[PDB]
Amino acid sequence: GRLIYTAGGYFRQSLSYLEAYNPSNGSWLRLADLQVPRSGLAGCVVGGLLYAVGGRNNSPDGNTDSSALDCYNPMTNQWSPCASMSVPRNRIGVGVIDGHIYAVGGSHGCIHHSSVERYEPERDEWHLVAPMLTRRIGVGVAVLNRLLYAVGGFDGTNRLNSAECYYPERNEWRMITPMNTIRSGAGVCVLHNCIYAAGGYDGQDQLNSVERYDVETETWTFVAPMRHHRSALGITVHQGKIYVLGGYDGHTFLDSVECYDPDSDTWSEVTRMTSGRSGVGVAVTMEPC
Ligand SMILES: CN(Cc1cc([C@H](CC(=O)O)c2ccc3c(c2)nnn3C)ccc1Cl)S(C)(=O)=O
Ligand SMILES: [Cl-]
Repeated sequence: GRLIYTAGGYFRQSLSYLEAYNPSNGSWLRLADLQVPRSGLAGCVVGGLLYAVGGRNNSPDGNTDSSALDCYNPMTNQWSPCASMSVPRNRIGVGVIDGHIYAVGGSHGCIHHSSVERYEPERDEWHLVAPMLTRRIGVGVAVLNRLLYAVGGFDGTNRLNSAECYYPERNEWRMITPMNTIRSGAGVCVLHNCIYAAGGYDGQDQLNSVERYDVETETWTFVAPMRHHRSALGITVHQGKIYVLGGYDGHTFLDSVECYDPDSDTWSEVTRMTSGRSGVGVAVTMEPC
């Protein structure tokens, strides 16, 4: 559509913010709060509805992992509950294929999920599909050529450089070439024929490095690093440019929004979020009201 939507996130506690950024004019709008605060969620769009998926409410009244799927209609500026997932999934990744949402990995307490389930908007129903070969939380997910990729994350013991691909018509996961960098809570998206993995956490440092996987060559190649180190960033694509939003640099919960131009191989500062935050869900759709 036209706007980059950021939903939820974390600063001191989980957040309920929904705000939309307009690349055309640099403006931010605050829209209807989520019904429940959540960090570690993912955002996606299907048929002009924005979806907030999974996460956890980290609050002083207690911490609760979320199995929620909530539906935002930009036409009405209202959130409605949609069907809940089979399980809570904090630090989730999601991908859309053929109008269906795949919820991938994430955690529930000390449970690190390998499980994957698929939502059908037409039926408001989730169904489990084949689990990943690896347990992954903080998992990056992208879709390219109607195949679903799960990239990096944390399996309960180790942060991962591994990645795998789901073939829907085979209901089967297979490993792909591992990344050159261990990344948990990277931003993962697709641009042209490539899966990008930006930033993340390796268990010691937050990362500025960025690498991309070419499905034709099966190789990962580093591109220019981001201006900021960041883990638990939000990421999206708007008109052939990658945007990264917020995250944590080991010192600050960033308000920084950076954009990548693949033609010049450069990252630039674009705007600041209205306040610093990590673990947001991000997606692109039409302007509201
Ligand atoms: C920080 N957020 C939660 C979160 C954590 C991690 C990972 C998990 C892991 O590798 O164990 C993580 C853990 C600790 C980190 C880290 C990343 N970066 N710095 N530090 C100290 C990945 C994604 C998300 Cl969304 S949130 C609460 O904002 O949603
Ligand atoms: Cl968390």
